[PDB]
Amino acid sequence: DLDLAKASATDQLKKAKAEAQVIIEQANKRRSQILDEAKAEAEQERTKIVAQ
Amino acid sequence: DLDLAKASATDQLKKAKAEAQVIIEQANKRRSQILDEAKAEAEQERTKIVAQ
Amino acid sequence: AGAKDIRSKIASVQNTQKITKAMEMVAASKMRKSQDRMAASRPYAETMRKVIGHLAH
Amino acid sequence: TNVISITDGQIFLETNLFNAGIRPAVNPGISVSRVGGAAQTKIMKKLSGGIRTALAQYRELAAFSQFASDLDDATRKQLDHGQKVT
Amino acid sequence: QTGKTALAIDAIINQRDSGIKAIYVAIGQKASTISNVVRKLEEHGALANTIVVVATASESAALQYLAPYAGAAMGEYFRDRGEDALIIYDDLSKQAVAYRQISLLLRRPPGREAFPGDVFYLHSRLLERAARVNAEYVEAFTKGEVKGKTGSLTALPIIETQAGDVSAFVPTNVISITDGQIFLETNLFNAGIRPAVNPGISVSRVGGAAQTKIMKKLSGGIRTALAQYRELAAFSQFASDLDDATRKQLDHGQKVTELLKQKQYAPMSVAQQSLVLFAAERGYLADVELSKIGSFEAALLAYVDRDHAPLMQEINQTGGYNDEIEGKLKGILDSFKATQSW
Amino acid sequence: WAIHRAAPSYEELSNSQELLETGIKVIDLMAPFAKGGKVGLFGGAGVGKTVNMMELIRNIAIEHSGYSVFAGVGERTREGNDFYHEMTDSNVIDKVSLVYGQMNEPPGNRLRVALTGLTMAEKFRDEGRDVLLFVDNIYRYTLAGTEVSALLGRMPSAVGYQPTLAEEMGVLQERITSTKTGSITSVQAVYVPADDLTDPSPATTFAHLDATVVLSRQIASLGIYPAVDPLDSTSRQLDPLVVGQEHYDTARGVQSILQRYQELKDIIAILGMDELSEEDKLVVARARKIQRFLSQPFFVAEVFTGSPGKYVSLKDTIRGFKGIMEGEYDHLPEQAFYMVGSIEEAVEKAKKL
Amino acid sequence: QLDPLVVGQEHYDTARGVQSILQRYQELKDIIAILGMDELSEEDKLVVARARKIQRFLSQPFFVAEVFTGSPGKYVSLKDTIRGFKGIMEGEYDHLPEQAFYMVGSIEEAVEKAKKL
Ligand SMILES: Nc1ncnc2c1ncn2[C@@H]1O[C@H](COP(=O)(O)OP(=O)(O)OP(=O)(O)O)[C@@H](O)[C@H]1O
Ligand SMILES: Nc1ncnc2c1ncn2[C@@H]1O[C@H](COP(=O)(O)OP(=O)(O)O)[C@@H](O)[C@H]1O
Ligand SMILES: [Mg+2]
Repeated sequence: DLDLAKASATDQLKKAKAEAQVIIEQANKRRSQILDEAKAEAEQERTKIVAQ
Repeated sequence: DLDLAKASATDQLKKAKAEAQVIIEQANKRRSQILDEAKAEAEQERTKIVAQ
Repeated sequence: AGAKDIRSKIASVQNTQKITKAMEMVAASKMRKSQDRMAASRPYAETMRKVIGHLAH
Repeated sequence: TNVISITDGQIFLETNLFNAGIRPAVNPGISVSRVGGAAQTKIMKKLSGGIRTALAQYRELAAFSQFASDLDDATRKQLDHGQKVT
Repeated sequence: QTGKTALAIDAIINQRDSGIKAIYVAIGQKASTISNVVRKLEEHGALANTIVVVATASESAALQYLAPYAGAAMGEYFRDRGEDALIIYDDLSKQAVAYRQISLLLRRPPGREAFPGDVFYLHSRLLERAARVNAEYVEAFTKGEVKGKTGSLTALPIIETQAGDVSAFVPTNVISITDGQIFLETNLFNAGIRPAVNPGISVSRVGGAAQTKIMKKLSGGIRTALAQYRELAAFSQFASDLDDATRKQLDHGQKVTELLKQKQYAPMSVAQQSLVLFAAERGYLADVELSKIGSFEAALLAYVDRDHAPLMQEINQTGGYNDEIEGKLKGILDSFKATQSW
Repeated sequence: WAIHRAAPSYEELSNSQELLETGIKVIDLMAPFAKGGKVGLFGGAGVGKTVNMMELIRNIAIEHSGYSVFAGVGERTREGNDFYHEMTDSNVIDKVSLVYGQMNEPPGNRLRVALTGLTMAEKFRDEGRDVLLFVDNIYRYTLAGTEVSALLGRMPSAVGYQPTLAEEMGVLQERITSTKTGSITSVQAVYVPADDLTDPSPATTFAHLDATVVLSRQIASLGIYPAVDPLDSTSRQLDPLVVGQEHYDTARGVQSILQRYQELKDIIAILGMDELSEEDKLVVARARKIQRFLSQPFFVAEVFTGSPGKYVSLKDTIRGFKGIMEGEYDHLPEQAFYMVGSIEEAVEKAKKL
Repeated sequence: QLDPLVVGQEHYDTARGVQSILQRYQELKDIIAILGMDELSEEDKLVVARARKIQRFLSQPFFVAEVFTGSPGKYVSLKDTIRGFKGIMEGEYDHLPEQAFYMVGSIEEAVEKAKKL
């Protein structure tokens, strides 16, 4: 009984660890995106201040 | 031993489904740490660029 | 030492390097032929072990 | 090196080729004409294209010559042609 | 194109808050590059603490030859008043070429590689002014207006060398004038190991006397372990003879080099550096993958920035290494390794 | 105007670091030009040097509003004649000025021709344009300065060069910059004596070059045009801090794929394709698609290919190589990418190929 | 001063033995560079192993280098060094690893360091 049971239960733990990297990968992606946005606004703000 | 083993296989099958979730839970927390530190560094950087 | 003999050494080592590249290519091809000759040696021993197994065991 | 800067090409004559009995000792791949096919007549322009590639392939497979070529075929045909044009 | 300038301006920028005045002398450089450097100094706010001296590649050779001597004369003002200053000479090889031009236009008989023999005397009298002076000199110079302080001028000359040849004339002249060298290798730089410092050649004759106690203790033999790891890797490429301790020596060296690379314009304080060195040599990078090393530090320096901040403020103030501080560091690395993820 | 001037002063230089959008996929990806930079063309004749020069002249005249100046320093009169005919029979001649110093002229002529070209480009800059200056060999400027210095009897230096070598190079190269009104970009052919990169002429020149384009006989043998080599061509504009992280990552990516492919192509040569894993076969496939997609048809090349020429914006090259690297477009064949244009044109080629 | 009459035969003979081995190792470096060590003769491998041990045993910690090495310094008497080199050349230490000879004052310290690996 532990045959199908251990294989299918351990496989889903391997999946959950793989998916844990997926979650953390997306967080670092959005951190990059958030960084671009903040930097672009800061430089745009500087552009307007200098023109004024 | 069939009744012990069928229960013990179910106990095991239960256990991996739980532990998969607590990994995925912890990963979503770690994401939330990474993104909040992304918001903090995003603001810290902007305060430099305006002084420039 | 002396640039005219150094240039002679360079040409000698360059010629040596081409020939070793040729020997690498040949050794790979001979490995292939000798591993085909290897597979053909299996069936004789495998069936002889089955006959010995039949009598012995 | 001055006159190689001035001219349109060179015919480069090698003494090891001369000693080997390649005579005239023209050394291909380091002798070249920057005018090229425009100088030739149509027939020579048509036929000479193969010789240049054939001799270059002979230079690559010259390393396999002295050490034996018994371990390859298609190359043994490319080598055989390359030596016969040489 | 090995990061010589990047390393020198990142040194300038890190003195932005350390109270050391900075001077940057650009000899024979491109004016576009010089304006971009000045704009990067201003972008980081270091510019208010620097003097910049310019002689572009377009200008007469005499202006280039006298360019570094002019820069030295400004640096000596701070030294003689008992302050500290740092001076960068952006290419002393370009000064020597300019002096060679002027010297040969005056028909002076050339020597090795066509430089005059005066070319040692040229770079000698320049660099030998970068000095530290005792308080009796500062008092006697300033007629007693400053008591008990000691001034210094710190110099980082740059030499560009052809194909990495450390045995050419002008490189060997300056190696014989300075107190050491940092040798930057293009093979490391092209492999992405940046800054591309080659141990075994690089040295500081002054020695640890320049380090803080904590940095002196935590660094120790890390230099010679890296030099040996690079030599072992050379023979290990050639044959297979792996005897476990070789395997662990290779893993440790590969993790240390992956830990020593660093980004441009991202300086890190002595508290951060001492944690990184502590984590490397107390073995904590065991169980950590090479592809995880950069993540491991970024998480660790955020962890210590978040919670155990007061120690950081202590180690940055006085670079003191105690058993109390070692215990706190041990608890921080034990808890991080056990409790956090990267 | 007089040919002799000082370079722009410190306050005149542009307070920014713009790129030039050449329109060529290999160049704009792998070796981007700073506006007002110096580029070295490190290839021998046989490889398309002049057609590449004519394509840049066309794109900067049409797709910008720039003019070009060509300075033939120490050129063979024959090649000077038939470069003029190849430009006149390709309609680019109305958008370039030609100054020729033929080798049969005394040394003083050849030295000063380089400055005559530069002063004409300075006029077009002062009108506010962005300008291309082509120097047909920078080595022949160096050697003209040596010969004149020897005639004047000054003591030689280094490997027998003039004592003023670094100054005379600096006097030329520092006038070629981006100012606040316009810019001069330069593309300079380089010859390396004895194949020696340590010789003072190469060593002095490489201090001034920003980008470096290598042209290959092998890539031409593949039929891939333009025949730029992606692994030896480089630019010091490839950093995130100036070019941004998407472009940097993409250029680093295709370099890694092409390098790995070269190693795999040696393994295939000694041991055939049976040694490759699925990962290796995917790498080899994408590398062949990337190699195909670096080809392009020029408006100058229509005489041969007959295909209409294409100008490709930098965004479209970044989209294309991002796509091929991350395994999109794996489902359409490699010959769809060859000589096509944009990646959007590659798939539309594929649909009936 | 390196004469049998001035320094005695045992010193002279040990110094010429060290030079003879180290020169022979230089003669082997070109074949080692091209082909590596496995194509050497079976006693040429022994020469290379002794020469590398001799090269490392010439190294020594200095009392003025504690600012650099940090290792304590060493003073080695003449009698003690010639005994060490003679013993390596006779091969009584041919079972220690190379690293054991690096930066050690006397042969004793090499066998002690080999106990610490
Ligand atoms: N820490 C780093 N990481 C990655 N790249 C770097 C780093 N530091 C410098 N570089 C890169 O090195 C290149 C050359 O920088 P830099 O000009 O300082 O080097 P250099 O050897 O001083 O050049 P030059 O010799 O022209 O003066 C630039 O692309 C720069 O971005
Ligand atoms: N895009 C292209 N399409 C077709 N042929 C090309 C292309 N680029 C270069 N060639 C060919 O390359 C060869 C050499 O070009 P060319 O400009 O004459 O080089 P060079 O002038 O340096 O000898 C010519 O046959 C030319 O047709
Ligand atoms: Mg620099």
